[PDB]
Amino acid sequence: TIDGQPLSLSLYATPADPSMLLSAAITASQGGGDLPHAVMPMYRFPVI
Amino acid sequence: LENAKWGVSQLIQFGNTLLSITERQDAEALAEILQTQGSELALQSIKMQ
Repeated sequence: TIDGQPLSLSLYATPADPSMLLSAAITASQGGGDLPHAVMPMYRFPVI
Repeated sequence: LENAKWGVSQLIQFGNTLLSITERQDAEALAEILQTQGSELALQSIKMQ
């Protein structure tokens, strides 16, 4: 203008959106235990 | 009778344990759903600020 001020206004672009925070419950695997060696007792079945 | 009494006392122990496990299940599921929906409200409150 006569003072040096613009006629066509400036751009005001859209800022970045707030994101959604993400996590994860990652999982592992330990196997089952190997069954041991059986030992014959000296007592009968009700006692042992 | 002593043998059956043993087995049924062990069944009572198992039923009490199962009731405790299912109520702790439901408690932990409630805590998880509260945290997810609190995260949703936090995102929406930042968009309001």
